Amino acid sequence: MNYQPTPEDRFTFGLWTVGWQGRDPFGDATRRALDPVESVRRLAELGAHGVTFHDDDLIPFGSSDSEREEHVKRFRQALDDTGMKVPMATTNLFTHPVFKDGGFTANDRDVRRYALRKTIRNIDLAVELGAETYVAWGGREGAESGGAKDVRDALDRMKEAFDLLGEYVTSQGYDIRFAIEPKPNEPRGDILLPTVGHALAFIERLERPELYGVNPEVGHEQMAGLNFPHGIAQALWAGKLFHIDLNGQNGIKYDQDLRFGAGDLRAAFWLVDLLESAGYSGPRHFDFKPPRTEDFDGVWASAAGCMRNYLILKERAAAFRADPEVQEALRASRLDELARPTAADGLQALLDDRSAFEEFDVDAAAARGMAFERLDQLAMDHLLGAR
Amino acid sequence: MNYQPTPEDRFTFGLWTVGWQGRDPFGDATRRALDPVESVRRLAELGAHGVTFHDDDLIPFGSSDSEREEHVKRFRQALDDTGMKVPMATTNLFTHPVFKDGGFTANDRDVRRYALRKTIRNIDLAVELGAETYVAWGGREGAESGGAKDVRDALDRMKEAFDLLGEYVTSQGYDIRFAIEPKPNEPRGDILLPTVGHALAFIERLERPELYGVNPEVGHEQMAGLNFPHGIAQALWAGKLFHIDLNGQNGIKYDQDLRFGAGDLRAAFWLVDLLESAGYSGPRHFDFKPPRTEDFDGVWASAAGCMRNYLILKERAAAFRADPEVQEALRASRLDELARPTAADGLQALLDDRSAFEEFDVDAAAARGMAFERLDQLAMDHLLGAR
Amino acid sequence: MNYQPTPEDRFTFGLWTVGWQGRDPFGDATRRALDPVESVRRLAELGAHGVTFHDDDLIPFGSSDSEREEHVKRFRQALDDTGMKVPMATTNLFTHPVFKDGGFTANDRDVRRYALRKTIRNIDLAVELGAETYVAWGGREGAESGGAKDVRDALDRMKEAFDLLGEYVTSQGYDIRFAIEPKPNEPRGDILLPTVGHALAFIERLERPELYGVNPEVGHEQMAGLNFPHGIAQALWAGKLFHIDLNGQNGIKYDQDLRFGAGDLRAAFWLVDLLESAGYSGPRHFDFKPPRTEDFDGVWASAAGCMRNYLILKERAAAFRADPEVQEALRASRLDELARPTAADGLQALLDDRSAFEEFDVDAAAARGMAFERLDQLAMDHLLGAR
Amino acid sequence: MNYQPTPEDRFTFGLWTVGWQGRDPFGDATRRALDPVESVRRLAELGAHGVTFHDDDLIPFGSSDSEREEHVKRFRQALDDTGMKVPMATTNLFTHPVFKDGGFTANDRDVRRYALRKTIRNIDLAVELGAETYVAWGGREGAESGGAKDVRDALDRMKEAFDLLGEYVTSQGYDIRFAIEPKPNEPRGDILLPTVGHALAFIERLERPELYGVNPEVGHEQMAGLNFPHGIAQALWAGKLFHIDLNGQNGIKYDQDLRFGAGDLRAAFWLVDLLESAGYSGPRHFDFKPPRTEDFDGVWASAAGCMRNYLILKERAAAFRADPEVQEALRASRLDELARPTAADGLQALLDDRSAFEEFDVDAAAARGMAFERLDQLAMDHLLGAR
Ligand SMILES: OC[C@H]1O[C@H](O)[C@H](O)[C@@H](O)[C@@H]1O
Ligand SMILES: OC[C@H]1O[C@H](O)[C@H](O)[C@@H](O)[C@@H]1O
Ligand SMILES: OC[C@H]1O[C@H](O)[C@H](O)[C@@H](O)[C@@H]1O
Ligand SMILES: OC[C@H]1O[C@H](O)[C@H](O)[C@@H](O)[C@@H]1O
Ligand SMILES: [Mg+2]
Ligand SMILES: [Mg+2]
Ligand SMILES: [Mg+2]
Ligand SMILES: [Mg+2]
Ligand SMILES: [Mn+2]
Ligand SMILES: [Mn+2]
Ligand SMILES: [Mn+2]
Ligand SMILES: [Mn+2]
Repeated sequence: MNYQPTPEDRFTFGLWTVGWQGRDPFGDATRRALDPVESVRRLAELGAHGVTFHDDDLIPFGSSDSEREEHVKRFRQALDDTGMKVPMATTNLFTHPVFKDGGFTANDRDVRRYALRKTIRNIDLAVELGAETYVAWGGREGAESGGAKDVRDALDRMKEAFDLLGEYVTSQGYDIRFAIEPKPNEPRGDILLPTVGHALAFIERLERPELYGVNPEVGHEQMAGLNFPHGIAQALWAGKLFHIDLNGQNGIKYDQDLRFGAGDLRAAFWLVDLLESAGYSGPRHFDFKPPRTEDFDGVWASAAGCMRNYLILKERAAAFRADPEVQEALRASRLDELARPTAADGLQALLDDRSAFEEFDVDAAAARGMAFERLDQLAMDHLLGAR
Repeated sequence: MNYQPTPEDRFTFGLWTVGWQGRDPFGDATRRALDPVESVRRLAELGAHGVTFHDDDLIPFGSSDSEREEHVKRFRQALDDTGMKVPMATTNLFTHPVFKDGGFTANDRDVRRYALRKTIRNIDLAVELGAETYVAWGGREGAESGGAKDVRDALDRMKEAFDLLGEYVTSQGYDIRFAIEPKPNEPRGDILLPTVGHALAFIERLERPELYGVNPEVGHEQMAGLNFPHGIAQALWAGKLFHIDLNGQNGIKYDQDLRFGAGDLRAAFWLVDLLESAGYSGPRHFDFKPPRTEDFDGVWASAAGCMRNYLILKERAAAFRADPEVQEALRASRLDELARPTAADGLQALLDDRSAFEEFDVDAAAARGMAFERLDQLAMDHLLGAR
Repeated sequence: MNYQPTPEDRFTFGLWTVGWQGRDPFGDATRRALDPVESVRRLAELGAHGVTFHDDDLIPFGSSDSEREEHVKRFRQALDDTGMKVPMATTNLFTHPVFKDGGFTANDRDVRRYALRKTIRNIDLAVELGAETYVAWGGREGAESGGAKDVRDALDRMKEAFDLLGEYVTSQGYDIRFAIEPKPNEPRGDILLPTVGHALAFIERLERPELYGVNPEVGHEQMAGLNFPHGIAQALWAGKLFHIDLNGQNGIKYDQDLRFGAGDLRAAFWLVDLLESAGYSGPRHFDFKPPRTEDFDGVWASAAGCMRNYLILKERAAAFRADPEVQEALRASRLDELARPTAADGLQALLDDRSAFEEFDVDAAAARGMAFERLDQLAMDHLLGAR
Repeated sequence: MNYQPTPEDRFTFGLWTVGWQGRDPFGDATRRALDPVESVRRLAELGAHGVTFHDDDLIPFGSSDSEREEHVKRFRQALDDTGMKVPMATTNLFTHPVFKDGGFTANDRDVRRYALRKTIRNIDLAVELGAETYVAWGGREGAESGGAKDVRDALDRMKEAFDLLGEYVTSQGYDIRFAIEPKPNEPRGDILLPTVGHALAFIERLERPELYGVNPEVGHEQMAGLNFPHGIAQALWAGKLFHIDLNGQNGIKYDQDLRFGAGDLRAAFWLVDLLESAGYSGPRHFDFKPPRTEDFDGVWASAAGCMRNYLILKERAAAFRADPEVQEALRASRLDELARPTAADGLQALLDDRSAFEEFDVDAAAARGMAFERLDQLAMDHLLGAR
């Protein structure tokens, strides 16, 4: 009890998350498939704001136009019945065997064209359902061997695909934006644009860079041992955090997709502190898998746990930042000096400033403790409710 | 014998590499310090093209102007005696205790100003010695705890420092360029700009982005489990491979700095294949540590091994690419199709192309094997000399 | 050409390896299922010595006695037709949803009993087919959360299961032995007995420890960042290398199961050097997955590559050890002294030996270089055929 | 405030922890050396129970007998002044250059003998100071290359060294026991006995195995991506947890030695839950490094944080286990069934039990959810104080 989510909290879930049947590389499904209608209803009951989908989550692959219409009709009626939104959608360019060597960067040109047409079709549908963000996860773009993919060529093809997608949404007058979801590996041995940084750098070479941002996932950066709050900070600094995927992950191993808050709890705390202090206004989207040990009821407890954990961490981070003792510790550690310009007086003033070099007392500066440990223990006490 | 390096091969070494005394976090030095003069002479004898330096490698910290002049004079005479060049230099912003919380992103503003003045001083010296590249390795820019560094503020300070450095070299009319050397961690718990991608993305927000590239290191990207040849390919694609650091590393652990070729041998092969096929013309710089088990003679055998291993891999990669059977396998795997534009016919033609979607035979495409394993075994046979 | 395997080389393959249809967590199958008969025939044609199986690879789960008999009959006729052997078999205690919380350590007692009965049934079949080793891979024994499994209780249950299995084979007079296959994670978040060491230690608490050894897999120890040749050496030292699984893996990430020789090539070289120099006489078993990009022909090229790579590395390691220059380098590095007893003169002689402490010249010893780098470059030259 | 440690809590610290001057591989010291006397006094003031030492922490290397006596005399007076104990001691076989290739497993035989004599000398001193445990950390036992160390030979030498040490303490009638501290890597590329499992397995081949246990360190098992509470559980199961090193670590990277509670907070919670529920009665020893950003006051805040975090986690784990709602959830997840014997009725009864196989309803069992997520969210709510 307490920490009750409401749609105002902007919590969203992929249809593929609570709908995961439990198939893993070594195991058959442990749960029956879910009707997306029932997922929308169960999530709304938990306080979710909305759901997201792959084209093939909502409309089974190979569906006829008649079936397509009826699937969308039922989905639309579930959103109307609940008030749930659809802020984001994405294309499945990874499940069908045809994408075994990739979608946009498949060596076979005809597969690349098919991947683009499959995406364009779903962009139209996502706009009709109100999505503001279209996510691209190039899970099959990569290689297990060095000769199989010329990466420069593949980046050329990747740029062509995203440029074409940008040309398309511009030509329809759509307001939707694109977000690249990086992942370093799995299912490919190495995946192109493996981290937030690589995706941010890639975007700066696109024809219309303002149309594209990142959709970073907690577990994906942690799969490379990276600091996810640091990556988010650089995404925010670049103005490119269009969307975020929240979940949990225990270090460098297979993609776990634990519920948010599990995995690296302290990193979750610093992430929530950053998102709230930066004023991130996008969806708080959970891309997690209820473990296959769970039954139907365990699925919903897992989804509820994601939201609850976000709300607990939100309260603790806010109490941390509002605490006068923390505010004094932050001054003691010179976080206020970190926010001041190094040299607003300009280069020439810096060059003539004898206190910056010729008369800098390097030993007195070096002897100044940063007091980071007392600050960090204050953060821990706040996280744990032990103040 | 065979595989004999010559200065034409552009092999360079940091003074700090063969000069490493063997101090590690758990151990005292195992070798005496080297005079940079003797290192220049011993490396030239091995076939090196040149050496690189930290300011504090060449001139001991705190040196007087008179001592500074004599240190440079002796170094200059060693280069003249040997023909060795100095293509690159860098600032030590990590050893002195004053940098314990960083150089350019230290929370203390006066340390940030000192770090800039220390760098500017060394840029002048590096230009005098002929360096074309100035490397920045922010090894102390980062944190061990989440409250200690606001990363957005720190990126603001990092951008200010690099912009100021760019303003300086512009104001002197220097031709030297900057290269960011990323590293994900160590000595800080997490280091800012942790990978090639993060550095590439950062550079695109600098005031004069054309002045800045990356100096990626084999072991640093492998410390995050990333594919180093992939990262190099994205750097080349962006036109930003200004410099490279070659060494070896066994996966995700402390920074090993093994001689090049040790560590991930196959990744070294694919790296050399990429550098040569892309026509990389910069220095082949080794940033390695002769293990502290080695004596003075073991240092030079280790340095010789770096160059020899590059030359062996260069021969094998070239034989791989020139092999008609490999060239046929590459066509079989459709690497030629990967290099063709996905949709040179334009968006509207793609949208009307029924063979791209409505009449695409997705099952026939999916059943087409990529033949990647036969290609990879050809690469292995070439690497091993087992054709 | 060259490096042609023959059954004398003892190369074996799981039915599940070349038979893998390509289903991964993000993808549908890319190849049709194989009849085990055709796999036996295709592998024999490649020079394999034999095949191994899970109960459910050879007899589909839930088969009737009549179907069971006919499946075995056809399999037996394929072995007779080819000369192939079945040196090892194992139980599938991981695919069926009933094992979602484990087999022998499932929290539900009735599942643990079922797992034992399922294994006992297959031990009888494996003995009939001539298997000398029965492998246990507890892929589902573990947890994603800390409260879900009391590990001490689970080790009690694991010991009970293995003791019962040992009591069973003793009671039938079977000569078959058990081998634990460790894996640190995946499909569980953490797996019990995660490494060779943990399995070796566990075995020493079993009732009849001599009946049990390890079946270490290259990729599984590398998934924990461990040195696989080191782990094999400790298994050999303990006398417990009953079986081995050969494949490739690129560091710490999901279980890749690349063909042997791919992944960490140098670790493969040192492994083959150790297995041959120790005189390992068991099967050279490949537990690999032909990547799902491959078609049927790519499967067999991948299997052929496993064997070829073993044979190349075998030749190079042997040339390394037989080289008089290497033999001299090994003396220079004091590998001969490593093999001599530290104190065959006994404790009291060591205590009175003033040359061991009071008069030990610690600086002269410390100044002695180990010459490890020249030795390692000799190993690299031999591996690469660059002598 | 609250969570105040007392010596009854058995909190101990190495002299090398709070005494760490801040030298890392890239940096000079940031703090002056501490007199062990002042460390004993400052730790006692914080509520510590005792301190531990390397021979060379307490007596500078190469000290004369007169200096040795005076160093011990002053240390003894600090313990008498404070009431602090010395429960454990260890030998520095890693700092001096003579150990660059190892101590007990150095290739040079004379170094191995010296290492044994250096240890034996310190065992006498540790017994005089009251130590119950003597720790061996073979940080230099290992290799950076495959030819440099024959691991079977090295394990022979390691067994000889530990057997000799066991013969020595037996011959003096000492009650002290040995504890192996595993570490997977750093400072060597790979370290022998890399994990708790490998050390446990090694001990079972020693002549007097009952004399030897493990001293596992949180960060060392996490450096291999392993679950530390799982490793502790297997150590407890084997009856070998003689000592423990508590600290924090962020995943797979260099050895961080963060204060306990930092790093993987949830793993710390499950560790404390296990230690308390198993009734571990040994020292709660912190092997951590106050980050080199800290001054003298930051050192003591860091040490205080270790103890405080243990006490908070102890309270929360106890509240978790005592909660009737948690106790009901544990029954719902069948943790009570995990603790029951699988087959106390014996093998033959299991073989005839048709409910264990022929009539086992495998689908009804598989459909039973484990309810692990609701249990884990209860654990999270308890950890966070959000019940
Ligand atoms: O395409 C978007 C989604 O695709 C798959 O579900 C991936 O597992 C997930 O990481 C991503 O958010
Ligand atoms: O500053 C440049 C150099 O600094 C240090 O030597 C780092 O260890 C190295 O990675 C880098 O190349
Ligand atoms: O049960 C034995 C086998 O089971 C599965 O195939 C595992 O993937 C493999 O690692 C193991 O060898
Ligand atoms: O020798 C025992 C101690 O040695 C060193 O201090 C190691 O860093 C530490 O892990 C260990 O506890
Ligand atoms: Mg995602
Ligand atoms: Mg470098
Ligand atoms: Mg296996
Ligand atoms: Mg320790
Ligand atoms: Mn994921
Ligand atoms: Mn490095
Ligand atoms: Mn595997
Ligand atoms: Mn440590």
